[PDB]
Amino acid sequence: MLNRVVLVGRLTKDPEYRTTPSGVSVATFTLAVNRTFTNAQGEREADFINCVVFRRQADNVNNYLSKGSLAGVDGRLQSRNYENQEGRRVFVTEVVCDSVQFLE
Amino acid sequence: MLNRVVLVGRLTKDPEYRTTPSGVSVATFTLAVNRTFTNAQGEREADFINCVVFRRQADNVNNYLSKGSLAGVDGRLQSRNYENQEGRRVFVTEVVCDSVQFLEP
Repeated sequence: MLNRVVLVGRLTKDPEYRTTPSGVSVATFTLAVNRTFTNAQGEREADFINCVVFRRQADNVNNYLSKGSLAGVDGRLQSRNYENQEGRRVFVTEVVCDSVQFLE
Repeated sequence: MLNRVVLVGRLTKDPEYRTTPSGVSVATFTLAVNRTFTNAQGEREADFINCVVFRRQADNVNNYLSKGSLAGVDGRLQSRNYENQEGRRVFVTEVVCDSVQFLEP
């Protein structure tokens, strides 16, 4: 079914490498996406969105992007959950990127 | 900055509609959005996305959608933090819907 997210934001930190539970390698980063609008009174505010990149694109991400870099992503929203090390069930929704555009 | 989400799925439950203490219609629901292709064994998978809608759109969602209804949403991906009753920080990601399209007649 139709599932599309497109964002432009700035990386909060340098990108990382991780593996998924089944051992598949990804790149990860979090985009700070400033709001186009403003909170009642003109105050600047962002959403912080976790992005995941599969296949060789992950290497492009980890080399071209760093903390503060502007990036665009086009992908699908995916949900999952897990139990953290304190035994707490954590729910996430992340953007699984079909492409990443390097804007600087 | 650019932040756009568009989904089509089916509600998992009836929507939760309420009017907040300061008079605002708000409705919540979770959209089950089937994935494109299937796992190793040909089994169907879905993503379960938490959606929120306000004001007139919320009123309409409450009037027309129920458990299992097919709907489309156009909105923005929003993050927030809260502290739960145990003092634990919970990170929340939800879609704030600008418009909801009712796909079943």
